[PDB]
Amino acid sequence: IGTGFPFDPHYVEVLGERMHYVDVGPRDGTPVLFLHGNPTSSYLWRNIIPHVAPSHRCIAPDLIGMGKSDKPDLDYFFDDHVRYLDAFIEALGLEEVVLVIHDWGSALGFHWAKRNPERVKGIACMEFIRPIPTWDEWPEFARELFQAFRTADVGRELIIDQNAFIEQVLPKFVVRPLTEVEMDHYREPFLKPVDREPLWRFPNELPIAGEPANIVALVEAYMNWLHQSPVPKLLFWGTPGVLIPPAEAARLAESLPNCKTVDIGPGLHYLQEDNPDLIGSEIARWLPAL
Ligand SMILES: [Cl-]
Repeated sequence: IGTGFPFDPHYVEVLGERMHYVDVGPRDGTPVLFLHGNPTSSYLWRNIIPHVAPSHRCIAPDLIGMGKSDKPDLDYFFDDHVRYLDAFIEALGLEEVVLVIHDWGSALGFHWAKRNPERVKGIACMEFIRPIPTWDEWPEFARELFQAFRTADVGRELIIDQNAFIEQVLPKFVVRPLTEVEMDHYREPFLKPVDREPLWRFPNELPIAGEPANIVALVEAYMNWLHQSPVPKLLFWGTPGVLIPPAEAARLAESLPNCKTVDIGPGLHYLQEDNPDLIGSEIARWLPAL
C-alpha cells in the first residue's frame, strides 16, 4: 500500500482562507468529491483516487484547519466546517457531484446532500456518523479513551498536549501496522500543539447519549433523509468496525434504499488504510451506472 502523495497541489480562497485540494482526472463529467474526517486529510484517499481518476474527476479537499489548508483562529465546531465546505464547493463551481465520505466528512457530506438533494448523484460511504445512543454502542477497546477526550481538561491534555488523536487513535483504528512515513504524513499539519484544536473539538462534537444536542439533531435529520432517499449508495464496512459494526452494515443494506455493500475484510475505522484497492476498484465499478 502506497505511502506517497503524488498529487499536484491546488488552493482556492474560501471565506478569506485558502483551502488545499487534490484535483485530478477528466474535467468534462460528474466530479467525485472525497471528504475525509478526523484527524486525516486528502492523504487518506491517496490510494483510492488512482482507481477513479482514469474515468472521473477526483476532488479531495483538506478541511479547514487540517491538511495543507489554512488554520484560522477558530473553535472548529462542526458548523465552522459546514460553512467552509459549502463555500469550497461553490468556489469550484460544482453543480452535481458523487460523494465519497468517511467519519466527519460523512456528517459534512450527508448534511450537504440533505440540503442539496438534486445535486447528489451517488454516495459511497464508510465508517460514517450516526447518533450513538449510549457509550455501550462505542467499542469497548476505545471507550475509556473517547470518554477522556470528552472530559473537561483531561481531553485537551491528551489531544492538544500529547497529540493523542494522531499518535494513539490512528494506529488503534487501522488493522495493519502503519509505517513511519505514513505517520509522518499524518503528523505534518499538527507539529505545533496549538494547531490541534480541530482534533479535540471533533470528538467533543460526536453525537453520544444525546449531546451535544445540536449535532444529534442534525445527524438525526440527515439520517432520516438518507433512509428515505432514492440516491444510489455504496457502503464499505469491515470487521469489527468502530462506528459501523458488521451487523449494522447488514441492517443498513436493507434500511437504506438502493444500497450496495462491500465487505473490505478486517477493518476498524480508517478502512482506507486497510483495503484501499477494493474501495477504489468498487467505487470505479459502481460509478458508470449512476
Ligand atoms: Cl472524532
